[PDB]
Amino acid sequence: HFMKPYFKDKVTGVGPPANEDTREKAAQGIKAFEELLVTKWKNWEKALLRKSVVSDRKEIQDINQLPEEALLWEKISNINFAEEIRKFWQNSEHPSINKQEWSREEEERLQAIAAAHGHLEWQKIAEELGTSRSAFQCLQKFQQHNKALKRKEWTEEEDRMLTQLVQEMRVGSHIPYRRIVYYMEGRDSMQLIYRWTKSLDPGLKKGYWAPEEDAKLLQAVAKYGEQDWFKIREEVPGRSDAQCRDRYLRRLHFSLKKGRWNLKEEEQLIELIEKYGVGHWAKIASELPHRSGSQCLSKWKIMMGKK
Amino acid sequence: PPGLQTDCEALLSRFQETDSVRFEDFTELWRNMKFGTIFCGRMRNLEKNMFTKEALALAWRYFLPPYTFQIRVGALYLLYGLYNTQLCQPKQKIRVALKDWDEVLKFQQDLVNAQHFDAAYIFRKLRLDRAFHFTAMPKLLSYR
Amino acid sequence: NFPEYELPELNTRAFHVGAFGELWRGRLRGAGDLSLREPADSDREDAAVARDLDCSLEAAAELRAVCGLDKLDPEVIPENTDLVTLGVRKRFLEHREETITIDRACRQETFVYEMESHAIGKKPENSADMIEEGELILSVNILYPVIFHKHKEHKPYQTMLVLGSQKLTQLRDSIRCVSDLQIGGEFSNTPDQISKDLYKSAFFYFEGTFYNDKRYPECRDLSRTIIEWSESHDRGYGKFQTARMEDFTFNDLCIKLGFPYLYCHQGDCEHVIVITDIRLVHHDDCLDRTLYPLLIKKHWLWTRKCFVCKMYTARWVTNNDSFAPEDPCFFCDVCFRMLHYDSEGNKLGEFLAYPYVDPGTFN
DNA sequence: GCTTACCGTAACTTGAAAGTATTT
DNA sequence: AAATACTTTCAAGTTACGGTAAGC
Ligand SMILES: [Zn+2]
Ligand SMILES: [Zn+2]
Repeated sequence: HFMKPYFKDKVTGVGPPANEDTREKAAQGIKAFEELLVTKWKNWEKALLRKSVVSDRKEIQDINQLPEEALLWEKISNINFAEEIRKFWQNSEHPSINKQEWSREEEERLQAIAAAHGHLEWQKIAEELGTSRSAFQCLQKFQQHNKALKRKEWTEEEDRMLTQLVQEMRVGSHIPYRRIVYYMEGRDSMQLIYRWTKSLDPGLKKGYWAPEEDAKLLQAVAKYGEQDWFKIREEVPGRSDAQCRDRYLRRLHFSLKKGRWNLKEEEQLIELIEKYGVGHWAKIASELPHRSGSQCLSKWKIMMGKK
Repeated sequence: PPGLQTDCEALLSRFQETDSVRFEDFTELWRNMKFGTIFCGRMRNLEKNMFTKEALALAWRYFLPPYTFQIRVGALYLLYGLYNTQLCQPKQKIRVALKDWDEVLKFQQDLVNAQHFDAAYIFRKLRLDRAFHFTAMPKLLSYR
Repeated sequence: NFPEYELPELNTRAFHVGAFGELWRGRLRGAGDLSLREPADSDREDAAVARDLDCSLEAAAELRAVCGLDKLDPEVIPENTDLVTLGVRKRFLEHREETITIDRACRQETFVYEMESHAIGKKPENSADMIEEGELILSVNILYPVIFHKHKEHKPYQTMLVLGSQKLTQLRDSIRCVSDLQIGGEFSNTPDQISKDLYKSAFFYFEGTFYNDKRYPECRDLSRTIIEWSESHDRGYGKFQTARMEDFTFNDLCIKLGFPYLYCHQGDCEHVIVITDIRLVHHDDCLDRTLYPLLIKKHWLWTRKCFVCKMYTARWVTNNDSFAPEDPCFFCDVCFRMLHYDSEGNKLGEFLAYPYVDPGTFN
């Protein structure tokens, strides 16, 4: 009622005429808030669009026995119901817009040809490879499949940038990571969450574990029973969730034999790799009575080394 | 606020019945029903603050003149207890308007006037320990 | 100037704010019970009550004894019976612990709490910057303009606390809107390359009178059009008046509690202001002057990602483009230059591209 | 030869804000 | 057509893995 415009004539509600700064600003090129949101079209809208297009698009006989295949602007759009139809239908375009499920064989051709063509003129490649698509869809697939847009490696120079941003944009405990990723080059929210929470924090402690820390960790685990490590992290003085989980599970457990191998455990490990698989170690360790997940992988590598 | 007014009216009636008001006698009910455990529900911070402010506002509402002379003193005791046992770091505070203050002071001086110094000293201590927010109106206002 | 209800439960009759503040200070400060100082004691306080309350000393001693505070397992719900609240809380906690694996402070709850309570109890590093003892505190509500579809049903708002002795312009400066950072020219055949602070001219509307900003020479006046139109022939809004904004402070502003006043800045962008709950300064709130105004509430708006990557945030918006399926399609800086340029601007001629400073990242 | 912290991503998860199919 | 619902998304995290570059 009182939102926009605030001043509306009681009888009519037109609102005051345009300002001077308003007309100048619109003439410059700046866009309002309402110009960047557009309503989406429901299913019935698409059905009506298609049937109107079909109806619009001996000869007396030709009219009436027309098959639905062969046939398949302001007049329609205004009187029946206005340039999105000129784009929606031309880009929905039942006859020739078929973004079918991408079979695996087309992906290799798309990637190789995109790399060899210089990653340019996407209309040209989308017309060269003859893939029944558009230029946009090829680029979307190439970007979703791309393996060169991220970094996945933390250097010295970008840790400092992360620290500066998270120290100038931290209100209380609230840390907005997405605004940082906007200010942080070539990253995303997941990697910043990982880095700050696990490694880059000034508060956290990085070093060896003393027996007193071990005793406190054992008491905390016996309190909580090997679940909810984010709660357990509180008892241990400053160690992170990942440190506590990894240390307790794969280093400190009550019964996990460690040290040099023998012949019999080698027997079981080799057979079990040849049976449950070679690429996964969780199950391989799960059946092995003593050794853990990491130890089986290390031992297999040492086997390969010996060979 | 899951039905506070039920417990509030229960305690206020159980103390109305006596007609022998004194802080020796209200604290007996406060410990016999142990109303001081109402703030030990293992709650977070936001719910803690909201619950405390709702309880204090309700007790204040019950303090005002349009009640009897018996409810008002019990509600004053309830204000004292709730403000004193709330578990908050920046303790939430009761909300006094402007149209109330003159009559509140009149009631206080009338209560001091006749040898009833218990509630008198209670109110004086509440005022002296800077427990109030002096606002134009009791509740926040906005169209919707 | 007693502030009472005009409408039944929602509105307050107008009142000169300064008179209200002076009325409180005169009515209450005479006893010395509002001060901004953080804190044989027994018998001395006993003499104090025996002299102020004016009861014989015996009764004062008896009361200072029997009142006390002790007469009236921390976070555990006991078996206590006659507490409906405890029963309900216990049931909810049990149902919560049996139906959740990972329970902690969610992002929204911690956001709102750590936003509202992140300055209380602060003290001025300087000593000459501390707030006075009797100055007021006003809470204002500033509604967002509509940015998404849903804001048309449950429109959001932002809240900030403004003192009673500082001018209007110190709130005009601190109202954060994205429409002070829009730069979008038209970059189509020039991919590489002042802001919307070239022209800055705004105004308030409080109880009929317009407050304009004529500090620096610009297209300063903005309330002339409404004065021209809405009252010469309409005969519907009485009479308005002008007064330069940088001349008045908040005490002079005769207002009402809970009414939608106006704030129009940068042409036609309009925010609806709903002032509520003015009070006196306590000794707990952040005692300072260079932090006010400060905001204690905000909205966690979403962010727009590029239509192709769906991994970065949008930086360029293209209108009337022959590639994309939708008309206002947004892009990052990689998709744009990788799809729209063949080592040269405007691969296809019918193509408009503008920079796009999204609100979700600037709020 | 072995062990020991560190490293980094895939996939779940809690829940308000925002979409949107249906109601009289 | 106002009002009501259900199901999407967004953005903090949290957990379970796969390896690394070290140590004696
Ligand atoms: Zn604005
Ligand atoms: Zn992109």
